[PDB]
Amino acid sequence: GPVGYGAATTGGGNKVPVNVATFEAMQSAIDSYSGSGGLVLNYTGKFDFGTIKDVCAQWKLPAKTVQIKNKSDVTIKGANGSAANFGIRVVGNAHNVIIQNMTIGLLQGGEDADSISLEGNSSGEPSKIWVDHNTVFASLTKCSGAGDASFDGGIDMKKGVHHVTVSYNYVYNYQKVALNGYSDSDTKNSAARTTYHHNRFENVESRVPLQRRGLSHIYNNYFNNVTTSGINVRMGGIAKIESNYFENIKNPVTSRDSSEIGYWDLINNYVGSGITWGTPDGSKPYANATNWISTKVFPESLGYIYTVTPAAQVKAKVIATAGAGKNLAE
Repeated sequence: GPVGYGAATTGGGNKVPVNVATFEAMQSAIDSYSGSGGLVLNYTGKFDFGTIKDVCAQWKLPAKTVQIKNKSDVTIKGANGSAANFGIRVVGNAHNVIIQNMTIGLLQGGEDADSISLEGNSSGEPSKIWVDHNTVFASLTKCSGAGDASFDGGIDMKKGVHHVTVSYNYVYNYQKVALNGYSDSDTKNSAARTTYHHNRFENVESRVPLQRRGLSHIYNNYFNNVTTSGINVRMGGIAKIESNYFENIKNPVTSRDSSEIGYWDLINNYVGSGITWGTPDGSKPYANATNWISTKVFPESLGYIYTVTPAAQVKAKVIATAGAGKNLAE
């Protein structure tokens, strides 16, 4: 099962899976569901990404997104070899959700092209969410006319989604990997408690993650070819950054672009070759972990048991286990 802040997550448990071949069938099954007690959706669709001939056609088309809204006790799992050209939102008073083994790529909608998005609102905030062994990709291409938004977020949460494990995911060819707190005014995000572990982040730009407020544990992740910034801790947030493998990454551990800085507790990180650093434009305060020195001690017990892969073994371990179609290997 899940390790970390989302450890209690069971999703739809042992309920007999409902096979769903399209995002419409998936949505219909969610809509018919009573909202609690358990629902397991086995997604069997096999989207052919070769059908997308132009990676800049996507942003101007409307988003295709499945919604779990105010419903609990749900597993969404991709069958092996399954592929989705739609995204998933979990919104409001929605709890105990597993999203697993999904391959999600090249989504329509641009700024609206959410891959996996977890969202608090006036009705409540999601909790006990396990985002595990998914493969999420797009393009680094900046399309003509698109603004900064040819695609959008990879694995995102905001407005005080709490108690979440984001584990063994593979996110590549992706500009904005992981949002955690949508703006400096997202005060509900002080509640966020997120464990990011054993994720593969390769050929990506930034937000790996972007953390605003709350507490995080970012351990045993492999970072390679991250071109703008990596872990960006902001607005008083504190990240415990433990036994990750970093290589070919600019600004691996930083705080920038918020009105107030965030902090890190660094230990046992493998720092490989190709680390670069840069200074942000603007007058907002910033910090670069140039010497890998902690700026705050993690202020409380993590309240869970976890086992650490030796940092030097992380690259190989994560390459071996991260993403969809891996039999959920750990």
